[PDB]
Amino acid sequence: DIAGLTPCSESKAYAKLEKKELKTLEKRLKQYEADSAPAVALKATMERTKARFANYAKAGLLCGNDGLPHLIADPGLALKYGHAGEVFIPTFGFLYVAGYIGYVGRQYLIAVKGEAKPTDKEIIIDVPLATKLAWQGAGWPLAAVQELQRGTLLEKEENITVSP
Amino acid sequence: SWAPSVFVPLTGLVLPAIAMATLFVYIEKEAP
Amino acid sequence: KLFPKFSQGLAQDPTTRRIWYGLAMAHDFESHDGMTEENLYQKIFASHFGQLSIIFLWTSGNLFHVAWQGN
Amino acid sequence: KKVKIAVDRNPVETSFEKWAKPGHFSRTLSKGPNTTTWIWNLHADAHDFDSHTSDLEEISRKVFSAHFGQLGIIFIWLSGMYFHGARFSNYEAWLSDPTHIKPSAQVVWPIVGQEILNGDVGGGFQGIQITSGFFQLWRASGITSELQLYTTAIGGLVMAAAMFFAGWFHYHKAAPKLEWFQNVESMLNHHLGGLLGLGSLAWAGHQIHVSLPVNKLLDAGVDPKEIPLPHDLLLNRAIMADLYPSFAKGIAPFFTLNWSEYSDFLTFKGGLNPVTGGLWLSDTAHHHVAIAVLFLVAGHMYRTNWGIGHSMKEILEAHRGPFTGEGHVGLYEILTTSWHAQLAINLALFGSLSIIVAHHMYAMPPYPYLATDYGTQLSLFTHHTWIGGFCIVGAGAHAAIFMVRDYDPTNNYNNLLDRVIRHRDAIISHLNWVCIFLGFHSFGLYIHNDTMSALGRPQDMFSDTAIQLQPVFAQWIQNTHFLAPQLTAPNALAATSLTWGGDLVAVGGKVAMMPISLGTSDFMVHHIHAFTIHVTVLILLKGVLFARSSRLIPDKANLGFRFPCDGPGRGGTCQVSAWDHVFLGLFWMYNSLSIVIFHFSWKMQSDVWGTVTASGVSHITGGNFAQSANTINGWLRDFLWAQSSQVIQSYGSALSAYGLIFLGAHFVWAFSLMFLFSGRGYWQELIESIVWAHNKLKVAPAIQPRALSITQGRAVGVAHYLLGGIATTWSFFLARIISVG
Amino acid sequence: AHIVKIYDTCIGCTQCVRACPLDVLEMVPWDGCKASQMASAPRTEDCVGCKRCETACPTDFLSVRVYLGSESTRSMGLSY
Amino acid sequence: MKDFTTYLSTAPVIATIWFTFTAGLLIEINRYFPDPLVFSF
Amino acid sequence: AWTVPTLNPDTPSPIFGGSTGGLLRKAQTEEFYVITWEAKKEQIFEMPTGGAAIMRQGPNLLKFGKKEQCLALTTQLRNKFKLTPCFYRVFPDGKVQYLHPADGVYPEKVNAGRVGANQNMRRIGQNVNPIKVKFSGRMMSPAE
Amino acid sequence: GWVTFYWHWKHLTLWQGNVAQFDESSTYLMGWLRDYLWLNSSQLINGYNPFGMNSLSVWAWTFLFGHLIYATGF
Ligand code: CLA
Ligand code: CLA
Ligand code: CLA
Ligand SMILES: CC1=C(C/C=C(\C)CCC[C@H](C)CCC[C@H](C)CCCC(C)C)C(=O)c2ccccc2C1=O
Ligand code: SF4
Ligand code: SF4
Repeated sequence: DIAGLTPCSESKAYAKLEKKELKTLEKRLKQYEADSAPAVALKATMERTKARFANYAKAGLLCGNDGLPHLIADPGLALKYGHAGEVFIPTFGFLYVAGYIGYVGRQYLIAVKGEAKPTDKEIIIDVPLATKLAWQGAGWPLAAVQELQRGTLLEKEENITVSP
Repeated sequence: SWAPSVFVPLTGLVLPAIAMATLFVYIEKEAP
Repeated sequence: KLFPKFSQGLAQDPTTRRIWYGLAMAHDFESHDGMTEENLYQKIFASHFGQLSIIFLWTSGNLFHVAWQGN
Repeated sequence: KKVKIAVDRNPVETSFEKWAKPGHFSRTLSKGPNTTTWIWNLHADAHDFDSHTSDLEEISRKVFSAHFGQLGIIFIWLSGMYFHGARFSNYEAWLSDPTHIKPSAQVVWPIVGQEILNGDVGGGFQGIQITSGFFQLWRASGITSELQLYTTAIGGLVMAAAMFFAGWFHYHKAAPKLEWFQNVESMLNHHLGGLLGLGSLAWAGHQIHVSLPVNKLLDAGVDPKEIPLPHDLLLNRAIMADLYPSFAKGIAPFFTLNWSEYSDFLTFKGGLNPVTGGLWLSDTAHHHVAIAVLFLVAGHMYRTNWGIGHSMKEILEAHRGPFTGEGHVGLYEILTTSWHAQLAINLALFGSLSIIVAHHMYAMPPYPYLATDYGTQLSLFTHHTWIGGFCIVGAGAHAAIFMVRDYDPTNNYNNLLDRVIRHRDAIISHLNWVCIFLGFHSFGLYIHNDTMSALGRPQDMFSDTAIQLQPVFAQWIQNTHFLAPQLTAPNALAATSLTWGGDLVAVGGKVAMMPISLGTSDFMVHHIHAFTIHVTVLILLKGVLFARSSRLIPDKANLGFRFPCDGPGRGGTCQVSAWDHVFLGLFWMYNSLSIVIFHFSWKMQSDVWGTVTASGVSHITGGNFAQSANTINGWLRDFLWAQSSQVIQSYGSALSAYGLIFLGAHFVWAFSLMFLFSGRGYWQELIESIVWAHNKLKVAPAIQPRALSITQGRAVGVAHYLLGGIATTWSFFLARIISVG
Repeated sequence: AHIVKIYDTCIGCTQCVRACPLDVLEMVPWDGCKASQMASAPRTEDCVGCKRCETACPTDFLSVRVYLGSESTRSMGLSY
Repeated sequence: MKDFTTYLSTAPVIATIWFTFTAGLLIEINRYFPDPLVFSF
Repeated sequence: AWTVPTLNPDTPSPIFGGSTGGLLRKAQTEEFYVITWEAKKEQIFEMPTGGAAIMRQGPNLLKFGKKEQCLALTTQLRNKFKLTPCFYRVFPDGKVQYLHPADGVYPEKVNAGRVGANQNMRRIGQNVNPIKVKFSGRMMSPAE
Repeated sequence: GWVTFYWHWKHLTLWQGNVAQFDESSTYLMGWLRDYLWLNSSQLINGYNPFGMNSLSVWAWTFLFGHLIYATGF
């Protein structure tokens, strides 16, 4: 109960929706022989379904009046009430990989600018240079702040403009 | 009570027929 | 030949876009032929009187049709 | 020998060295990128072989091996459909009950919840219900086992490898010379004789010896593992004489010309098999026999190496009259020295074939348990009309490519083509008139019915209970084709289809085919079709005839086939090329064929399809085509709104992917309107403003970002428009008809 | 009529005149480039404004420059 | 096969190998770790 | 030597069966444009109005409604056929106007004596702002 | 159009009473398509039919009339 909400292990619409999905799977299962190949896949779907409900109720997700889990996207209401794995932990688990790709592509461009003709190594990617920059880009925030402290991250007004 | 049976054909069939005529004649006038 | 009285270049247009651009750059007063800044401001002032009179005529029509054909 | 094999040994060395160099085919693209327009010109000019080189021999070699590439891809595709029919299907179950088991041949992997798409198709099986009609083909061929499907899938892989090896051989190792390709008389004799004639003779052999006895034992009612295998039907004449008692006389009635004794298994029944709702396979057997004899006669027409036969240049140069100048002189030399002029005619007649196939496979359903599978019927009609309409627009495109590139005024003086160019203004003006006439007198009938139904005046509408517009001519043709077994085809036991009149064939409680009444709404929609087909002809033929010049631009042929414009001058000259005319004809082919497939999907659901109880048969939509298609609001309510009520609530079911694509193709369609409405000088400046941001953070690419070209952005817009509209209608049709059909 | 002006960035490579579909442009003697020649627009009454001249100008920020003005029966490119 | 390896290093071939790699990594993850809505432990 | 040739309609037309792309009422009321060229041999050329005509040996005369049609015909006669054509301008009151090679020399070659109209002795980036040309009587570009 | 779709549908579900019918359906675009556009355009398109007409027929006509101008714009 952060903003009119309720834990999903407490709310009854969540359990009613679990029983609704298991009821649809059960009346779907009632047509087949108990050991046939469709019935095995239907019971495996039931097992994945029940494991999904158990692990959404276990992590302390907040349900609403609809019986559906919600995501508190504010630190200080996620850190204080234990919901940092909703948004606040994957908002850095994403940005590590985002700045990773943005650093690997940056360094692949800068390490191919100073050649004979760079464009041929942009349609035909130099794979050993690409995999070297793929592995050694693991510490990208480190190298990014060390590049920002120089001023070698930005370029000055050598850039191309029109008519200011 | 006879106003919607008279003003509506004038405004839609008669006064636009003036406007389809007099505002069209003004278009192709030869400039002196 | 006559209808864009404001545009002598549109008036010499033998095609049918003379009509369409006489209707469309009629209120672009700054691009009119012989336009000065004083006549610009004077036409804008008269235009604002025309817009105010249309707004009041429209509201009076709303009032009259509600008073006459309404409940 | 004038007609002889003539090749060149080892013309092109087989090496991966030119795979390393993209753009090797083009003189301009071989220097590499400096600009992102390069990589779109790489894929756009990839197969335009006529612009790579000027040597017609090299062009013909490239287009002859590219056809082996397409054939290898089609054999991979067919072999995959046989393999997915073998290993992932309920076809074994479907053969025992082909009325309560849905044909399924695609199973998904249970990962992200997509295993809900493995619906309960029946037969102890879960998968996606297919609608491509392969199971009805396989019953009509006499398959009866997934072992035969697996082995013809292996044969399809072998034949795909044969096609890929053949293209490699006839391009790299022993490639034919130019005057090999210019033997069109030999190509027509071999294709009418060997492809069409011997192929239908061979399919006649398979139908006589394999599919007639197997399907007769299926229709009598025999388990498919109890049926004799077809090699036991070849070797044992006693089983074939048990099934058809004139196999005991052997091939003696064929050579004594006592062919009437073969009337046990070559028939002229007509109508439908009432056991299964398809055509009689004895009737299709005699069909392919007669087709085989006809095309083997037709393939001995043209002169190749002996003095007998016709030569097509002498056929063309003789047919000339007083009205048409020099007549057909010069048409042989432009249909032998231009591949685009061939591809125009072939795409035209082949796309007309697809539509004739689509109209001839609903009314005369050729497969067992095809007609009561309503989803297969709807998807086959829709598929083949779309393939036909695309091929007709490609005909209109490649005719104009011939006009721009390969047309020569020296070779064409006062022949037919020159005299058509010299009255193109009369042609396009009269077609403009007839398009405007058809537009008013077809769509204004719908606007009239909208207005009268909205003004509380239903008596003044155009309907059957109002001002009637009866299709007297099509109704007269229906009467004559229903009375054709009386005196104009006296050896027909029934009419050639059930649409002309009579009773209904009912299979499994569902109507296979019943007679189709043609009323006022049928009149109005056939004239909607005539209108939209004439407008598509107007646009495509205006692009062909004005491909080289007009009164607007007299030197349009110097600008090319595919150019955006000739600037803002002389009023504006946007979209003046022939490419832009086939661009605008693609929208009208979409417009026409969407109404064609809507008219099919609502005429069939209203007046043909539905369950029968032998108690006054109740159709699917209750019989509201003639009663409610008078109005645009009737097509809105009772067709789009009413029948979208199964694609919109398909979530949580096996049809839910059709619920997703119906949204997604509503996306892509509207996404196309970003490309169709906007223009390049916006997006190039937006790319400048973000190239600045990539310059500021040292991440400007060396291949410089450009906006798409003008005729590239038009191509992207029309491609996304067609994809998003056709896939919307795809998902709508299939989610409607799998559920309620 | 349209306004066709040229500028002194002309290198005299006479490509606008060959690109012109209406003979608006012609080459005039001049002494500001190596080719000793510069274009001219004496016949802007016949110009339609189709801008083929400034698809053919090689100089960055084009030396020929068409400004779409009033439209006569020749500027609209009419056979009627 | 040096030219074959330069062909394998072109833009669409690297795109269709790397997208199958990053597809069939996430697909094996969602097989062995079903339904990750929230970062658990 | 060269001084402004004149025209007679006595010179023949190339053999052409007539198209629907020919002249209109603008030819009879406003103006129409005629083209002359001397051909060396009889050969087939594409009309700018659609269709193929065969030119005959000696002088030819062909009439059009646009200057672009006549210059397109000159463009394909000078390139494909290496001929030297010239077209004029005819008004309905009989007044004829020499239009193509004014000085005889084709305009892509310097004749040393033609005058440079519509030239700006300044760079195109050195145009004034549109605020400086505002209220110039008519609407006006900064290139003037 | 987005702000007025959102205003109209949250107020239709408010005026009908079932705000949960909005809260469960407005989270996904199919719920916007079938619970707002498909659902509330029943009595609109039934303004006229072959059975008769009612007072919404002038809005049934204009709804098609607006569909006709829009496409003509294309
Ligand atoms: C009776 C002989 C015969 C037969 C059956 C064919 C059949 C075919 N020709 Mg063809 N052709 C022939 C003689 C023949 N040709 C002659 C004599 C010439 C020279 C004048 C040509 C010149 C020619 C050209 C230029 C082209 C064709 C193409 C085609 C294909 C059309 C596509 C189609 O319908 O796929 C139907 C598919 C099948 C029938 C699958 C079965 C495949 C069989 C086994 C191969 C075809 C039979 C083959 C000719 C026999 C030779 C065997 C080989 C070992 C020598 C088709 C396979 C086009 C094509 O697609 O090329 C690949 C094409 O571009 N032909
Ligand atoms: C037998 C069929 C056939 C054949 C052989 C050709 C052959 C040719 N056409 Mg043609 N054409 C055809 C049918 C055919 N066409 C049809 C049916 C149409 C109507 C749509 C056209 C319309 C057409 C135009 C308008 C033009 C050509 C051009 C060309 C030439 C070059 C094509 C090229 O390099 O594309 C290379 C391949 C591509 C660019 C890929 C196209 C991708 C498509 C558009 C997207 C759809 C793909 C898929 C179905 C959608 C789902 C994909 C999924 C990932 C979402 C070549 C001579 C061009 C030409 O001659 O230039 C002068 C040209 O401008 N054709
Ligand atoms: C719903 C949208 C719509 C409509 C109505 C039209 C209408 C038309 N298009 Mg068009 N078009 C459209 C969308 C549309 N287009 C789109 C989206 C594209 C994009 C690719 C094109 C591309 C296109 C091309 C490329 C061509 C056309 C052509 C035509 C004309 C053929 C029909 C005709 O003449 O019949 C008559 C007119 C109608 C059916 C329109 C409705 C009129 C109703 C029925 C009655 C009239 C109203 C009535 C008198 C009341 C008047 C009230 C009063 C106050 C004025 C017509 C002007 C063709 C053309 O002009 O040549 C013939 C042509 O070549 N269109
Ligand atoms: C959006 C738009 C653009 C901009 C579209 C840009 C130019 C292309 C869109 C991006 C393409 C898809 C390239 C992005 C993908 C690259 C290949 C990089 C791939 C990187 C990884 C995914 C491998 C136009 O250029 C345009 C031109 C004319 C009329 C309308 C429009 C128009 O509407
Ligand atoms: S517009 Fe450009 S191209 Fe057309 S004529 Fe005038 S200058 Fe020559
Ligand atoms: S503009 Fe370009 S082309 Fe025209 S003259 Fe100056 S340089 Fe030569």
